[PDB]
Amino acid sequence: MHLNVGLRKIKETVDQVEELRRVNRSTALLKSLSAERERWEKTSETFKNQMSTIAGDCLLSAAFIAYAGYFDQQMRQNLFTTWSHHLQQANIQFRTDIARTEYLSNADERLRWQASSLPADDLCTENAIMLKRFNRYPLIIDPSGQATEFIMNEYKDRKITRTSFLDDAFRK
Amino acid sequence: RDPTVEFPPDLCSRVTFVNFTVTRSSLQSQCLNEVLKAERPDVDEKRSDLLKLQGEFQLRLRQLEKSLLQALNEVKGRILDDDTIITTLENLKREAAEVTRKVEETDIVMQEVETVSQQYLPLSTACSSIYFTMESLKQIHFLYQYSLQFFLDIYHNVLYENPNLKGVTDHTQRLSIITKD
Repeated sequence: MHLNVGLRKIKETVDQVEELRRVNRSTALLKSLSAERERWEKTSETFKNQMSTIAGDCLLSAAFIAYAGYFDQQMRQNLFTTWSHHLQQANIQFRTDIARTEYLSNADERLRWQASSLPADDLCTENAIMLKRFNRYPLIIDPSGQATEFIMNEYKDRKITRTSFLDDAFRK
Repeated sequence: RDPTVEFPPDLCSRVTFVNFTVTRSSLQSQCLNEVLKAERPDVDEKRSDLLKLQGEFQLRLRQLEKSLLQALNEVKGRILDDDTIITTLENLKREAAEVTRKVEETDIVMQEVETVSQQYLPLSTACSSIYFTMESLKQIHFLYQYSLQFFLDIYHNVLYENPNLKGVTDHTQRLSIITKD
């Protein structure tokens, strides 16, 4: 909507220039504004391009968040590849250059995770993304123990508490 | 904490899983990133600039775009020649060319940063094999129980606080010394 308002704003500037012409200074202004509109239309072309490809990226990302939560890196990659191949078969435009670790995460959140002692592995990045965004309460399977440290560091400001099922004070 | 536990189907339905077990590829990539950030700090900053050409340079491009947009949104001086947005157009073209040349620099990353990754690639595979030898070491004796945090402690004590790296600055010699240590 912002881009389209600006798109008609360019035509308003064109109207102002036309009123001015009704002359070489205004002519130079007109031609450079035409180059400005050239930039506008190339931006809108690629911008409608990601409009066309937004659906497939969201589909793949959602399928990856909901599923693939137990499988290892190899099997997650295999499922993503099969999904992408099927989407290619169905002529559904999904952008490929993006990493699933980058679409669903922001730079500020990634930096906070790094400050929260998150191992820089991309698998751990996917796990962090899934922990951030979920519909069912996650079940963390961490034999290493790094995930617990990451959760405590991330949610320290909210005063996250540690407790175990064996503890009787769990219910309280 | 148990990674091999089996859960009833109801539990698998009510909750989503976030697997954190370390695999050969997982440890490989983790240690690759660890040595990338620890070693070649200038080239680590180069990889940080690889991240910056997406999170800042593209960000600067888009923010200068929107700043130009708002500046020409003012529409001050009706009739009068106030379309001096042209300098911001020149800056926008410079920013776009910078982002495209940064994409070309990422193409060079398919040549140079990938070289930094593959030079440490044998180290990552070797140390992953080391850790899983340590894990498989628990079979021959009940006392040979080593955690991943321990192996990461050795990894840090080798990368950092290493007396053998104080007098060495060349990347290849540092890599040989770091593998030996």
